[PDB]
Amino acid sequence: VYRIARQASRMGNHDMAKELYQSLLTQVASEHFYFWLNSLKEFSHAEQCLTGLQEENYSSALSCIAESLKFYHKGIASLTAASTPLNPLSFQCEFVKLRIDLLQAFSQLICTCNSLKTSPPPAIATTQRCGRISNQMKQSMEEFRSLASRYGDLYQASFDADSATLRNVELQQQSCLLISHAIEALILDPESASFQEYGSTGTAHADSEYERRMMSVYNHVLEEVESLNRKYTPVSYMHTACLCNAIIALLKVP
Amino acid sequence: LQFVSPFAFEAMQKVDVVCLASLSDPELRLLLPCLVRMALCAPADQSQSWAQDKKLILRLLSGVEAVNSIVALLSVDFHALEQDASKEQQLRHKLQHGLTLEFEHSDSPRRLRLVLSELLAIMNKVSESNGEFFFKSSELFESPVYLEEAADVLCILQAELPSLLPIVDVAEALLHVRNGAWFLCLLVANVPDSFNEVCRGLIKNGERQDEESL
Amino acid sequence: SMPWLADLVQSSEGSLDVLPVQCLCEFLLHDAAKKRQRQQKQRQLLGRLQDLLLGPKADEQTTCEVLDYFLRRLGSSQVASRVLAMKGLSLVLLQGYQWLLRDLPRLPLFDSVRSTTALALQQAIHMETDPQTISAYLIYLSQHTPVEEQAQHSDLALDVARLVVERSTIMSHLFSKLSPSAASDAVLSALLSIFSRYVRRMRQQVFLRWSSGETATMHILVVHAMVILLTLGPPRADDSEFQALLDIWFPEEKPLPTAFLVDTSEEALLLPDWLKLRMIRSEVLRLVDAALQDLEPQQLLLFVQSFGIPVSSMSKLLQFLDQAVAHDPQTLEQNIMDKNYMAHLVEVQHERQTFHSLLTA
Repeated sequence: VYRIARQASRMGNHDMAKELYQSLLTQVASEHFYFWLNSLKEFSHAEQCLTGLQEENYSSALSCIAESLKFYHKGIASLTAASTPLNPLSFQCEFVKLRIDLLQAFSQLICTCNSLKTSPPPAIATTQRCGRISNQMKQSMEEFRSLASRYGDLYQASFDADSATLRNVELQQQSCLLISHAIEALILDPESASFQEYGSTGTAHADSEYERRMMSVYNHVLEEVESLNRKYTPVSYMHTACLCNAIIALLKVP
Repeated sequence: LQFVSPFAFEAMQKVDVVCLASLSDPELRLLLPCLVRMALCAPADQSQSWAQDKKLILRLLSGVEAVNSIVALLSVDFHALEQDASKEQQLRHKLQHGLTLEFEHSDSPRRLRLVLSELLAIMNKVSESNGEFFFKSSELFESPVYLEEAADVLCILQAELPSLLPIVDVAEALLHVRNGAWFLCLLVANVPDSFNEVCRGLIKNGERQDEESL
Repeated sequence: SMPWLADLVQSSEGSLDVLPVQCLCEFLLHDAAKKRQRQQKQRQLLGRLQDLLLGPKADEQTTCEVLDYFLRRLGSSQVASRVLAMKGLSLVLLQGYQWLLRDLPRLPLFDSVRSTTALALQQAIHMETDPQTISAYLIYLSQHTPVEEQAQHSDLALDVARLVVERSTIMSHLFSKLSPSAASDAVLSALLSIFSRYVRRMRQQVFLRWSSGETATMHILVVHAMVILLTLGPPRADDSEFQALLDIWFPEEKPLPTAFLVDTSEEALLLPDWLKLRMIRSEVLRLVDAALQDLEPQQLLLFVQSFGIPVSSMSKLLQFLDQAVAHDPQTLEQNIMDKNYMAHLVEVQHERQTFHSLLTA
């Protein structure tokens, strides 16, 4: 049942992972193995919460993101308790921590997209960036670029993983670059983009189904970015809707 | 001292009108100034959905006459206020009536002037103290009868002046003043994108080891 | 005068009493092994003051000096000074304010010092910030104002008028519609009784003339205060006085008492735009019907743009705006600066016509 549970966690069926992790949690005869299984249970719970999404619905996005963060934080507390001097679990804690940081970057981004509907156009003083939303999405640049750098640092510091784990880390880093480019092409200086994705967007190796769905999401978001390039006002609401749909598309693929 | 309900702060997070509609009167009055800036301002959003969403926002805005009062708060020329605040800023770097008495017997612009001046005083006293949790007995914040329009005008200057009132600085500054955790509650309630970076700021610029300090 | 007193009294152990009585009350207000001796001396001083006010040795001079000192310490701008004067007056003599209502009238020399206390509390009404303290002060004034003096009663009426007008936040808190208290109802009834007895005295600056022929040289702020008290509605305890004032100043099918200027002899507007807006805000139908007459289209747009108004008031304002459209449409159209905004505003007034038809065109 432990092998079945970890196979389900590998593929993406996190509900059966939840149930078998419950079964393991009642079981087992040591401290840190118990904490490890509790952490895996909490991760499966947050990932089922992430599977419970609906397209073009930002309310459910905020709700399910908050549930995913709280279950991941119970899980990362369990992982920190599970760490041992003999087996210093370092990949797991960093991967979970950067996953938490990615979902909070997504949460700040989605509520920042909500801020245009929750604040003025700027102020009575402003009448080429006007409003607090420009500073907020500049902070989004800082957070997402730092997060991509931290994904790169996790990639470089492992050296002991296989091709699939490294490629998954590359998928997460490419998601961070995707959101960063999508924002800095829509709102923050459209003028010097001038690219329209002059590289290949097809004929991939596709070594896993998760890779293929990640690449399809990446290509769709880049298509939306190319189409919505320099037609509309710099703030816009098609821009915020594009970010919202991008975040939903990233969080749909589990 | 009544703190805003968590459901109201979610409804501000959720940016939906149907949960704002099913909300009690003092909660609406406490959440007001953001909502009236959402109502009487140029449309930041141009969507056809935000049309009837804004229509329903202004639909529930009636009641509480003090709305009109803070409409006066959004009725002044603000450029003179920001030049005056900047001139006071370089002045600091180089009143016959009491605080409550001047606070009541006044119109909007000099109320704005006094509140921005004392925010400048609390901010540069933070810059002067450098670590020690200093005590200031600013009367208009102790002021148990006059608190809600003070939170209103704090929200107004917070949503007017983006650069001259930075978020984390004003947040810690009103942490140092008297009983204004509810002031910070209002300041993070009115602008929904404030809670996580105010959490960041309060985590850095404080004590490290001993929570038993003042 | 707090900190130098604090570091002078505490540094002078041998002079805790001092022969003048004013210094005795000063040290009592400062006080409000060593701590036990200080408490015993404070108790002895309290007993001496109680003998000097309620005992057989109570003369007029010492009582007047003590209470005048307490009242002049109440007048200090700092709230802590008024708190200390509160503590001293409560220790020597609305459960927390029962000394002013019950213990103070039991004094043997109550008349002259009661008039002095009434004048001092009228001066404190200029400055007090606590609503319940102002409520107790108004109750004591309504129960113990010297009615015989015309100048003192007119000063009382003017002070209550200034309290209502310039400190409307205090009465707004005291007339919170969420929690209507019985003490607030009693305070409203007391203020209505004060205005009613002022009017009963006078009827038996602006020149006001009634439809019955009576004349007045009053202050317009008193009129503002009493018409705001009229908008507060009938009190739950008493109803005859409120209906009497409503019938006198807003009589049924009769013209209103007109206003006039004392100095330059001109007609003055008794109901300004903000006052008429608050009349429309009121739930009394007679006040709204009185405010309906003589409304400009610009004033109509100003009144409609406001919020917090009852539903039937928007309805009748909508038919009055339709009547204004039917009278002069071109001037009202020229007063329109954004057709979409007022068209939408009228659409809001609908579900809470001719004017909307003009706006859509």
